[PDB]
Amino acid sequence: ELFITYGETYLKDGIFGNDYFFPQNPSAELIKYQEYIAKVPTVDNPEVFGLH
Amino acid sequence: QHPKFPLGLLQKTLKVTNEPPKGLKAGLYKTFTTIITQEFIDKVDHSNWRSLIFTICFLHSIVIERKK
Repeated sequence: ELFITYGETYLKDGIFGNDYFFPQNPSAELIKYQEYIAKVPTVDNPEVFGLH
Repeated sequence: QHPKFPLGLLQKTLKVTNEPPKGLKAGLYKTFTTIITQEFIDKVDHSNWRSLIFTICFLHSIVIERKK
């Protein structure tokens, strides 16, 4: 049920198309995905997982 | 990792390590260099299942790293 919960919170039960992931959201080009990775921080904080 | 492994070839070889990457961005980037450029480029839809790929990839990289 923990993993089912992760499914619930991340899938959302719908593809919104316009919303802010809790953690950004993409455009539709390949090297843009590479850049998307580039702007991600190196060390994150555990509230990204929901964890304290 | 078996000691009592004579070093005849350990003294003359090329050593490489391929345990999975540490950081969230590290694993995410690696995953974005496993199944790419024909999985990604074969779509016939930029809208829905592009988003599904991104969802599942992010899920993968999160649940793996949770164990830290």
